[PDB]
Amino acid sequence: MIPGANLLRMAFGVIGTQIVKYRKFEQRVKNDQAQYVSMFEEPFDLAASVQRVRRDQYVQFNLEFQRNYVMIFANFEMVDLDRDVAGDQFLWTGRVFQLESQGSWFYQDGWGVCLAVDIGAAKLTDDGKPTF
Amino acid sequence: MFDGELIAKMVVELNAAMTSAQEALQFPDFEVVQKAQPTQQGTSTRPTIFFQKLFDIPRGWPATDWHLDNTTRKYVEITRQHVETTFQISSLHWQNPEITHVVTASDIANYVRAYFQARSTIERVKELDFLILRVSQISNEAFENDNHQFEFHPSFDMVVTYNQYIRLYENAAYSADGVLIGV
Repeated sequence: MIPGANLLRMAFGVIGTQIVKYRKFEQRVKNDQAQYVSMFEEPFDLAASVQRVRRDQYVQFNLEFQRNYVMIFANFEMVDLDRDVAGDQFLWTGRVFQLESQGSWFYQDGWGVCLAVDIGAAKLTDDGKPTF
Repeated sequence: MFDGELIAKMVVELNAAMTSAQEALQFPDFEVVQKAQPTQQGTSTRPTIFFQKLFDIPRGWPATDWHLDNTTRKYVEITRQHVETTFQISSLHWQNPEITHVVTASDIANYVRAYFQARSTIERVKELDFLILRVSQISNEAFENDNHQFEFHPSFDMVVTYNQYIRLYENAAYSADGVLIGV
């Protein structure tokens, strides 16, 4: 049935895919000063379509900021912020991205769409690979 | 006519306070910037200090002194107006949970305040033609930066007192021609 199967898997047959380095939330404990530290699973590659979102600059406290966005369609269960849970993280073009929204569709269909915001430049390995 | 020179001197003093703040507590570099940048230019990841002009309150009536030029017999009047400007001095430094030598933007703002209220810095600033009044509050507020995280942008108002001089012209006189009338 069409709401079953995997529509994004079929759609990936024609359109191309970008390989992102996904990384899943594992647990999180508080370090000192009550700031709270997140920990994650092992990274793994993910085939996803990372389309753009129009990012517009704004002004706050007389400074100029801009929030960088990407909308990722991926054939995986992606979970952002949740009660007793922090968001997931994926690397693309040497940039970290954390999920902000959640289009779900996983348990219905197996795929998902999420809006993700850039966090900062990725760490560079000794060999030149752009992962943590 | 003074805010340019004042902003230069304040930038020098703020950079000095940042060099001192690099000693007690440690930051990766620092920057001192004016908040309202006249061209589109970004906020900096590094721990920085912002300053901006807020008001200008003249204090007391202007004081007029008379100075003879001795050449054209013109009394140049010098109108000195006292001024208390108010500078909004803020700080910005994102906080990394992983690091252990944590230092908060509140620390940087508090150290700037305490440095600028010390008596030695007051005497130095006096030697640089202005002074500093009391800072009675430092407001640590929270907001969302562009990465959808949480950041603090502490700020306080520093009152700086100085003088500004105006030169104008007036006519002189070296005579006394009275009329002694009888009732």
